[PDB]
Formats: sequence, structure tokens, C-alpha cells
Amino acid sequence: MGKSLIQQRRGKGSPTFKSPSHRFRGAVKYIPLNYTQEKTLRGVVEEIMHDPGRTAPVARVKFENGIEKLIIAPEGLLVGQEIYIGPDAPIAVGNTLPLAKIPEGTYVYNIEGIPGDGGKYVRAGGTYALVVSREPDKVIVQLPSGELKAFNPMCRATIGVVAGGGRLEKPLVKAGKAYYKYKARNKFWPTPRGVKMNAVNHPFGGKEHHPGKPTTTSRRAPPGRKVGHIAARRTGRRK
Amino acid sequence: MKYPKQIRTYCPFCKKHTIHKVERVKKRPRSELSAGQRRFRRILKGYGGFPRPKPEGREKPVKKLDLRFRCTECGKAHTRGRGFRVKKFELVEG
RNA sequence: GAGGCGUCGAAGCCCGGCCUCCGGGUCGGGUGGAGCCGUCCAUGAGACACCGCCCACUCCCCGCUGUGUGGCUAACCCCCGAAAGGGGGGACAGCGGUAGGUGGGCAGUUUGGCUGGGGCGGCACGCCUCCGAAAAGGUAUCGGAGGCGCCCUAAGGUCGGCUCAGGCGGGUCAGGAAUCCGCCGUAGAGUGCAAGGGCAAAAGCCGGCCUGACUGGACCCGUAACAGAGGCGGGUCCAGCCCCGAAAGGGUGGCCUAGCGAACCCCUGUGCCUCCCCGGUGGGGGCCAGGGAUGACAGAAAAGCUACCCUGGGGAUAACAGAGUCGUCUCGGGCGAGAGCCCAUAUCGACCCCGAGGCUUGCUACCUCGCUGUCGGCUCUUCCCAUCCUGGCCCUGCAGCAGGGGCCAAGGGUGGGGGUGUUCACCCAUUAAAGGGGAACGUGAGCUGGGUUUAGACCGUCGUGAGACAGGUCGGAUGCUA
RNA sequence: CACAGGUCCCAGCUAGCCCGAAAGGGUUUGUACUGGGGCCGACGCCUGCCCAGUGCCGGUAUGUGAAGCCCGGGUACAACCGGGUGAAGCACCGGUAAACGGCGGGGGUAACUAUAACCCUCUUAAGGUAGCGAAAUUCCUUGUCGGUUAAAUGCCGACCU
RNA sequence: CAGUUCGCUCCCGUGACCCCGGGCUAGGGGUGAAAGGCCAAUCGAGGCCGGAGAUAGCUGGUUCCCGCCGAAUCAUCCCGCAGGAUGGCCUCCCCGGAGGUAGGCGGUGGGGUAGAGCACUGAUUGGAGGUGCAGGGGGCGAAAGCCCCCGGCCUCCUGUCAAACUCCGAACCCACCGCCGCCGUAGAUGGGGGGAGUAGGGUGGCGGUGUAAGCCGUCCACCGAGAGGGGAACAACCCAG
RNA sequence: GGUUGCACCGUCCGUCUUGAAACACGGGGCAGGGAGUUCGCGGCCGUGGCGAGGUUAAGGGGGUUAAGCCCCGUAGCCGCAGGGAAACCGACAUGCCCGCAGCCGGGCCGGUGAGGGGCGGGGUGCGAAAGCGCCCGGAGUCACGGCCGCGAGA
RNA sequence: GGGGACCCUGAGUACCGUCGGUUGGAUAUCCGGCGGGAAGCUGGGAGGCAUCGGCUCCCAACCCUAAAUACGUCCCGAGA
RNA sequence: AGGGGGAACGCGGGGAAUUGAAACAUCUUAGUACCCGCAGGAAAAGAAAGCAAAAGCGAUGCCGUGAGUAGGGGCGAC
RNA sequence: GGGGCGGUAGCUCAGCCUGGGAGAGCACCGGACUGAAGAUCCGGGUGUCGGGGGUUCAAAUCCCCCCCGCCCCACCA
Repeated sequence: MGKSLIQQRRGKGSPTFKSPSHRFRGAVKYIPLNYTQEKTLRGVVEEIMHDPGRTAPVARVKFENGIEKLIIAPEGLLVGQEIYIGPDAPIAVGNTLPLAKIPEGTYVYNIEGIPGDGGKYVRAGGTYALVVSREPDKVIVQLPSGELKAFNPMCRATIGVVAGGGRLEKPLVKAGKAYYKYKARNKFWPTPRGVKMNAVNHPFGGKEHHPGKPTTTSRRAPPGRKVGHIAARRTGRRK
Repeated sequence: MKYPKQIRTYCPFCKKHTIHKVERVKKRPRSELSAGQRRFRRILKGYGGFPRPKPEGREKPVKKLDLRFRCTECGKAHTRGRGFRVKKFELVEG
């Protein structure tokens, strides 16, 4: 029958479906080598740079341990800003402190998933999380999705919004310019439609128009059968 | 279809005609029991031969009649040659 | 078991909790201070007389035990780190073993035969009957007619008496039927059911009795003629046990022929045999017989597509062409109903009957599948006449002009355009006329390659789907020095 | 075919998804302005109606539902036999078509010249809606009518069942 | 000329462009702007070697002479039909052993095809005479009223003819006995064993189907495997083995 | 013997086929190469040995340069008894009648008749019982060669 | 050589439970994975089902082992 | 003190399919082909929780025999 | 053939462990009511309650023997 499909190739490490990692220069960590606590650490905004690999603004921060690492830029940033880390940091835009010291109702980004790993959530350009509710048991944060997630208040996070936006998703205009975005990322494009790709290539279609099986597929089905609407709970929008 | 509840016919045991009392032949379950059952311990992976149950009907509208005729004079049953095919047997009084 | 219990303190009086079908019982306080009862036995069922264990719905302390859930961390594990340690979660989970469910995700396979080539349709694939079957027997076709895979426990068994549909006349009733009376009546009646044969002191009808539609083992024939050939069926015997009959004698189901099934495996009925040094027990194995499916029926376990295909073969077999064939087709001859005012034939001509041709269609499977390349056009040529024109002739309902009909005749001629890929067919105006047919449906080792038409694609229809189309449609090689 | 554009779908990252025999690895120097999968194919105007069936998803009282475990019978022990406990799964309920798909038949009836606006009925959940059409797929057929053409089985226009 | 060429013509020629060198992705896997296309002259799943002399009911082919006997192309079953097996049948050998009856006649049995017919089971054509009656027309009307009448429903001497009808029935086939004939003890009649082969055709008679040709039963000289002379030649027509 | 005229007759070869001179298939010509072999087992046959018995395998001794042949070895197999699921039981060294070969007597016939055929009785299994099945009046064993099946690449 | 108390005298073994692989291995082969889990020669195992009894043989959970047996590189001798 | 090589043979693991069954899946092919590690001149087995003709024997290979026998198996081929 | 659930008045059934002559609604019939159109009232009963037997004091349902429908399972013993 058929062979490995388009997603199945990605996982292999195939080079058409592998990101370049040498025109990339990203990542952000708050230095978890000195834990969440400890005021020992301050830095200076060294530069506002373009990160080529996230196609986004980034800020370079130069620490007083003498280490250069990126922190995701706020809006309104200007070089020569001071960023402070530790609980002894003042509550200010572009300063980083644990959740407990952060009051509710303020825009926040770059929150840790698990305490001491430099962020695992909210690292996207122009996108920001809002601190809705705070309890010393657990601090509830409102995600870019809209979903309230509970976090432990030992986690670090920074005050402000993330700079840019309208510049990480704007009109593609034409095929040439669209193409330039997919080299900056990794998505398989141009990709044809399954409906008139053979029943060897793809479960649906034939040579003619007509599907072969319905789009929405079981969640308990094996690999190599995740096509169409994958784990859908409902479909369409009109009768 | 109707047959009397008691009826006089030949008994080999006592070697004479006598009255017999009728009930149905009653057959056993499986799952211990037998040498054919022990043959179904090669269905571990035995998918083609005998222990895969050769999957096919077709599977016959009739059966024949099989009816114990039970002796009163010694209480031992017998089953014998018959050929009454039946699809709506009734036992009735007699 | 009609009596038992108590002055350690009881009814009976006064209240508290109390449940309820308010029936009446339980129960803590106290007055008390010595009885209350059942017997009678009412009561379908009898005694808080007393003595025992119990059955309803149900509730509670204690002992035992699961699961569900929340806390803990000591295992263990995920996160961060160069480590150190921290971070998070926690007996969840991760990991090992096992069970059910799901499971074209993947893989191995299959999807039958018969047959006017294949395929639809049908099955004549098992079996019964008449005819076909040629006056012994065997005897075929997708040969005619038409059925069986059950039904009845009397629709069986035996014996005695008795003989029928139907018709005729008489009675009764609406005619009629059941029913009655006589006369006629060799079988047309009835025998469950196809068909056929058989039969009248019966196998038909009735009454009574009865359940042999029995057990066992043969014999014979069909099956499958002769002549191999399993299973299965019947008939016919004897042995045994019954039944009925006065006995003789009959009954191995239904007058006979359809109404059935292997190898194996399992189970039943009954007894015994047997199970590894030896016994007891448990549990097994086995002889026989009975019952259970393969209905594609002398018995695989089973759905599709290939125009993306591949190979072995086959002219045993389809497409082109030919041969054969001539129903179909084309054309002719004979007879002359009938109208043509009248007058069958100036002209037109039914019903019916008999030939000729190979030019349409179809049948044939003969020839080719180690190829005999299709259609149309183009170009180039031969032949034929049942002759469109020209020549020569005859009639007329032929006045002329002009038609209509008939005869000879292939020497010559018989064109150009518009649509269709088009042979053919339709149309325009000319023409003396703008005739047809055969020649590998002439002519591709001469052209063209428009059409049939492959691997690419869309749409309509149908299909879960792959995918299909005498539906439409676009584009899709023409080899070779004679 | 691609395509810009459009839509629908899932997932809080100790994720979803997927690769590997294992050890591990991609997406990821990513973090919902993300990235993964289908469906359609700029722009303008629009996208009717149906969950009966098939698919997906959530829930599930009740019913059912394996092994493990438990109890009773058996057995001097064991096979074995009976019952409860019986999860996911299924019946069941709801939703869901820019998911697969479906989107119809007959009679009678109008002045009259026609026809049937009109009315009955029923399968199966619904009965074709905006449109467009004798289609590039009106069979029959070279429809019919016209334009162009002396002449057009064409083309184009129209009617359009 | 060339295992993809030549000329002319055509599209693109600042772009999602072309192009070099290094490196990367490998076989139910890749790669694919999606043709089931491509992955070293091989892709609807590459080449190499091993398994391996894969298997076939399928094509081709299988080698020196002579002598003797000398076929069947039918029958049952089969997921069997262009295939096997088992008979019939062919040959060779061995065993037992006396009759055998293809031929012809008579005696004793069986029979419905040609033919023939009305005597049944049977289908039906046609006019009479009954007016026996169910009823569509008329009359003394009381529209078939008592009673006659006319489609007519069914008797009767008649009337057409019959695979699956028969009051009947040859020629002819076949069973058996006797005889005669012929054959046989160099072994008949019969038994056992070994080794096979198991596409048919064809004229006539009698057919069944189908316009027919063709198909299929049956018996058959014959061809098949068998010459020669004659039919002009002409597998099976004649003469002849 | 080479070649040729006349009279007469004469459509290759092989295969395929119902039918081939073929418009069915295959062949330019000549030479060389070029296809029924081995093993096991079973069923047949012929010959040969021995006989109610027959036959030894492996091995070492032995002999020889080695070796074969020669001798030992009887392990083991088969037959001498069969029936039966097994338990378990267990037979005719021919009594009666035909008749071939042959012998004998008579003059084709009449005896005697092995082999053979036909009965009876017996052994065993099933069986209340009866009725059937198989078996029974001493020939096998081994060797050689060949014929054929089936298994193997065959 | 004979005298009393006979000596843990080998563990995830023996054996059993669940699932396979494999072999002729059949109830009765052999080994593996997962779970349970002994006894002390006074004891245990085996003899082709289980258990209990008789009888007989025999000691697992430590290790090695000459000689007789497989090859065809090579040398010689030989040919229906 | 070790890698690596070595004509085959030996030990331990991993382990197909065409084929057969006239098809096809158990079964058959076959514990074959093929792959990995490893030793020697033989290797390995090997001095008894053995056999079981209940009697007789006492480490272990191999050859002949037991025998196409027991048993397995679409109870079919094998 | 094994298990479970429902068949009750004309219909569909309630109680079935909650036991008796005993149920319920809705059709249907009768009566108001109305010019008509229209809406709403008031009466009636049809099964000891699917069959047949037993225990029980009065059991429809308990027990013993079952017909009919439906869902999950099953030839050669």
C-alpha cells in the first residue's frame, strides 16, 4: 500500500523538513545558574537587534557576571535601560521579578513553566500574557489562548508587553514574498491537495475529484491516518 | 409431530415390549473435557488448520428428531435409529 | 407445650421518648404492692401461658476485608545545571507481565464452475416424473411440461363389512348442497403433495381395535445399465420381541417412484476393555450405535479494480477482412382484390405464392493471436448492369408544348460548392445527366492521420472505494537502402 | 498542478503530532502573532435546506462487559463447575454537513386554444434554494427559432421540461 | 550523422531565475509546484549475489536399425473443463480349462416407432335438429309473465385432426432353448499381474433444435494411423485392404 | 560411375493440426557442441543359491605394498499362526465329490488321479439369539539384473 | 580401624501460577520472560497424568578433564 | 597482557521466502539460507537428584542396529 | 438450545420485591355547547388483570409447566 506521509518524514530528521540552525541565533533564558531567588544580577540593554531565526525584535542584555544573553524585548525599550533580576528588583517595565512581587492587573511576558528554566511560555514577538489573579498558593495567568493556567509563584516573569506585532503575521502579497517567509521558518510549501493525489499517496482522492474517506478521523486510530480534520469535536458552520 | 407421553414399544434391555417415557436428549458443554478440547490448545497461533473453526455454514433448516425413550423397569435410557425430521415437534399427553 | 412467672418486687393507675396499616406494641420515671393470663378454643392458620430456633423491611456498637478519595515522601520519575544543588510532582506516574476493546496503519491471500468469446440474465451445479428416445437396454443440448428438500402420529398398523365420481327421475331447499329413495354407471372417483403407472369382495368407503414409523444381522438393485464408482435409499429374508386377526396370514410407516450428506471432530445410550515399577481414587483414552454441517449438494476457509500493467499460451476464442450462410436487406416473376366518371393493366395496385443477387444487418467459429494494421478523405486504375444522360425504338386517359409507363444498350459522359471526421445522408445553383455496386467495407512497404483509440485531465451518472462509460470533451509516434 | 485569498480543525510545552530495535531523536536557537493537518483556489456578488444513514466528538442513568480478585460446590491435592465483583468497548442520549453524502414520486383540476397557476397523496431526514443551462454534459435529435453564409449535422445568440 | 540529431518556428531572458563546487536525504524508504513521475540507458515499488536447477495443468525440442501385436479419442468424479485419477479399451506375461454362439432357422419370451383411427385421456373448426337451461333481445307485457321465441350456455346422428391420445399396429431390435453352421485344446471361454495412451473427424440412415449453415444424440462403412487404380484434381464418393 | 534426352509419375522436410504442399510455425549453408542420470522406498519380472529355514550388518583379528577375494561376527530382520480396539484367545502333516496333465486297462472309451476346483468341520470377532467378517491341510529367505511408480533439481 | 551429639550438606533454586518459543514429545519435551515460593540428608528428587500409599534407584542449585568420533589447506599413491 | 588473520570443521545466539499441500492461512520449506560474537587442533559433552524390559546397569562421544516402530499432524500433505 | 426484559380494558401499559372483588390515560359512545366558524366542560364500562396448575388466609405477579415479541450468545452428540 502507501508509504510514509508528510508529517512522518518530518520526525525522521529529513532535510527538506528540517530547520536551519546556523542562520538562527535565538533563545532566551534568564540565567537559571543562580536560581530564581538571589539579587546578584543586573544588566544593561546593550542593543536592540533583529533575531534572524524568530524574525522578530530581540534585546541584547549584558550581565554583570559578564555574560551576553538575549531577553525578549519590551515595547518602548531604549538602549541603556537597566534590567534587574531577583526579588529585590523594583516593579518596572522591562524589569524581571518573581510572580509574588508582581501585582495583578499588569501586562507580563516570558513566564517560566517550571521554576528556574528561563521561560517556557510566552516568548513570541508582540504577544503578551495578562496577570488576572494572584494567590500565594498558585498564580493564575491568562495566556495568549485565553486559557487560565496555574503557576507556582517562585517562577520569574517580566513587566511590560513584547514589542512589534502586525509584523509576525501580515499579508503575504504574492508567491515570491511568501516564499521568503518559509525559508525564515520550516513549513512544507507549495503542497498540493489530497483530493486528486492518488489513493497510494494520500488516503483520500483518486485521479478524479471525489474524496475517499471522511476528513474528520478517529483519535484512537494509528499513525499514518492523521489526515483531514485531526481530533475534531465538530465541523463546519452552516446547515 | 405429536407422540404419546407414554407408549408401549420394544425394550432391548429386558428384551420385551413395554411402556417407555419420553424426554429429550440432553447434551454436554465443553471446556474441560475431551481429547478434541486439548486439540484446541494449538490455537496459540493456529490460524489456518483445525483449531481456527473453519468459518462456514450453510447451516441447514432441519434437524432430525433425537428423543430418549426411557425404560420404567430398570430406568435406563436408550437412543435409537429414527429419521423423523422435525421443525415443530410437540410432546403431548398419552 | 393449656399452663407458667414473680415478692429479688408485678400488674392497674400518672407522664416522658416512640413507631404505625391511630391495629396495637415497645420503652426510661414513679404511685403501687401481688397479679395478669388460656382454658372455653371463636379463628383458613393460635397464643407476650411459658420454652426454642427462625422468616420480612430495616437500624446500630465491635471484629475482618476490599475498593474510591485527600495529606505525606522514603522509593521512583520529569525540569534546570559544568557539577553542586535547586525546581515540580509523587507511590499518580515511568518501566516489566497479562487480559479485553479498537486496529487496511501494515502484511499474507482469496473472490469458483457452467456459457454459442467474455459479461449481464439464467443454473438446466444435488434430486423426482412424462415426452424428447429411433416398438429390448444405454442415450445429449441454456431440449418441452412441471416439481422435491416437507407434511401427517393419522394422512400409520390389522381385521370385518361395504363399492365410486357423474347422470336420470321423485322428495326436501331459493336453484343446490349436505341429506333421502330408486334406476343407470368398469373406474372418469380416491390414494397428502409434480407427473405417470397400479387398483373395485382394493390401495377406494366405514366401524372397531392397535401403535412394527420396533431391535439385530444379512440379501439384492438402483446410486454408477453393460463396466470400474463412495455415501446414501428402497425392496426382500431370517432371528428376537409385540400388535391384530377365528386362524391361515399380515405389519422392516404413509400404493410406488422426490423429501438427503464424506473424511474428520464432538456428544448421547449402554457395558466392558485400557491408562507407562505397583495399588487406591480422581480424571483421561477406546470398541459400537445413534444424533449434528458442508444446499457451489463424492464436501477449500473467502469481496472488488487494473486503459499503469506483466508473462506463458491460444485462432480450441472476440474485433478487421475473406470463405460458408441468406433469416434480414436489395431486386425480380406469377395471380389480380380494388380506383381510375364508365373501363383491373393510360396510370396506380392490396392479400398470397415462387425465384435471383451478395450491396445492409445478423448468424457461423473455417482461416490468422512467433501481426492478414482500422474507418474516412486524397490520388490512380480495372470491371459489372437490375442504365441517370446521349443513340435507336413502342404505348398512352399521346392536341401542341410537356409528361407517365415499357424495350435495346457500358461506347462515352455523369461536375463544383456549404455543414458533418464521415462512407451514407441534408442543402444551393448550374447541368444533356449531375447512375449505382464489387475490387484486402480497392487504394497507409502512395500521402493524410481528422474519426475508432492507449498511458495526462475535467464534467454528468453510479459506487464506501479503487474505479467504470457505444455520455460529452482537449491533447496524445505512421518504420524499411527492393 | 502551484498560487495570493477564503474556511474548518487540535493543542498550555513535563503539550499536540511524529521518528527510533534500543539508547534516543524531529518540529524546536519554536511557544498560540505559534505550528501541525485537511478542504477550496486572486478580485465582485454569494454560499439555501437536511443529522434519517455513515463518520467524528462529549456524556451516559440502565443494561451488558474480559482477565485479576472473592465466595460456594468439587478434588485427600489439582483439573473442573456455579455466582458476584465486571473497566475500556457496545446498546443508549445530544450535538455536529466550507464531514462523507442526500436535495423526490403519482393521480385530479382553470375561461378556453393549450397547458395546469390550484388541490390531494406518500418514501426516508430533507425535496433544488441564489444561480445557470437544448450545457464542454436535452436522451430522442441534424430540437425549434434566428444571426452569419447563394448554401453552414458547425459556431454564436434565444427558448430551455 | 545521432541508443534522441538537424533546420526553421516558438516560450523565458532581474527573476518563485540560471549556474559551479562542497555536504545532506536510500528502497514499501526518499524526493515530488503531484505525472504513480523520478531515485546511474532498470520504477505501479532500483541493481547485485545467495536461497535456486523456484514452479507450470504451459510452448519448443529429446539423437542407431530391424521384427511382431497394435489402439482410444468413450464412461464416472473433481474449485474440474487446454488438467488428473479409475474403468471400457491396447499390449506383454502367467494361471485354470471346454466349450464359445458374432452367424442363421424354429420354438418359448419382451415391445407402440412407421403406419392407422375415433374407442378413452384430449384439445378444438363448422352447419343442422333439439329448444333441456344460466340470460342479452320480443310478444297475449305482468319486457324473456305462465308460453313460445332469437347472441347464446351444453346434448345428439354428424364435422377438422392429434411427439407428451389410442379400438389398433408392422418391418425390425433383443433375451432364452434346440439345431445347423463356424470357431477351438499350438488354449478358445475366463481369471490375476506389469506397462501405457484418456483434443477426434466424417458420409449415409433414423433423428431433436435452429430459416439455414451450425450445434447435439444414436448406428455406421471409413479417415484418423491405410497405400494403390478410378471420380479433371478434390482426408473420408467408388474399386481395393 | 559422371551427365543428359525421351515416356511415365512426382505439390519439401520436421513440428503443430480433425485436416499441412500451405497464405500455420521453424530453417542462409557446412562443421563441432547438444537433452533418459543417481540415490532411497514400494510394486513387478527373469535368473541363481539354500530350504522350514534363510541372510548376516558394524567391527577388529587375519591376509596383502595397499586392497579385493578368502574366515570369524547371526547384533539384528524376515518366515515357521492368525483374529481382535485391546483384554485376550487360538486351527485339517486333507474326510467327501469332480477333473486337467500323466499313468494304467480295454477298443475314443473306463479307471487311478498330484497340481487344481467344489463341499464339510475347525480358530477368532461381533453377538440375549441368529447371521455375517477374517483365518486354516509347511514355503520362505537372500542375492544379481532389468521393468515401472512415487520422493527428490529428476 | 571403633566411640556419643549425624552435619543448612551450594536459592529466588526446587516447584507452582500466567504467557510463549521448540521438539517426535503426545495430560507426560526442553528453555525463557513476568509473579509466588520450600526443606536440611532426621531431608529431597526420580521411575512418561494428578494426588496419597508400597517398592527401587539417586543427591540439583560449584568446576575441569586424556582416549575412540569432525575437516580437506597439503603430500603421495590410483583409475569401468 | 589484548586487537587482527586463518582452507573448512566446532560452540552460542538471531533467523527468511519462492516451494509442498495441485489453490490457500496451521502445517510444509527448516531450525535450512542468510547475519553476529567466539575457541581449538579436534571442539564440545563428561564422572549421576541417570536408566526402569522392577530385572539387570553405573562418566561421556561415535558408528551399525532398535525403525520409518511409539508419537505429532486441515488426522491432510507430511 | 442458554440468559434477561416487555406482552394486561379497543389500544399502550401502572402496581409485579409494594399481594385480594381492585388500576390509569387515550381512542371510541352519550350529553352540553354553536347561526357559522371556534374552544371547553360533564357521564360509561370493556383484564383477579397473556395460558394452565400448586403453596398462601384473601397471590395477577412467589413455585412448577410455558406461548408471543425483542436483545446478547449455540450443528455432527
